[PDB]
Amino acid sequence: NRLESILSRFDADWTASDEARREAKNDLFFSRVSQWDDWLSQYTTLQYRGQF
Amino acid sequence: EGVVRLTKDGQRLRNMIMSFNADIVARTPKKKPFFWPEQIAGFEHMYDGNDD
Repeated sequence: NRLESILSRFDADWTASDEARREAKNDLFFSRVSQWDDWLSQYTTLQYRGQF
Repeated sequence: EGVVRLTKDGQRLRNMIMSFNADIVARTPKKKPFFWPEQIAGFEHMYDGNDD
């Protein structure tokens, strides 16, 4: 049906450009939110992390 | 974001370093000679600071 074909095309396009998407999202986060990309180390231990 | 958001870390570190150095300037004992109490027994008034 139409639903299966649309989802197959979307999945192919999403998987083909996964790595570029992730890298661009990291660039946006790095240049807009913070340069300390620590998903972990949020309760590990509180150490100084400068933003220069 | 404006212009003062991204300089906060460096400015805070500058303020902290200046405060620490001011503490060093104020609370550090100055340079005075090390004397045994028997080395200057009876000569205490000579090292007061007068030029007599």
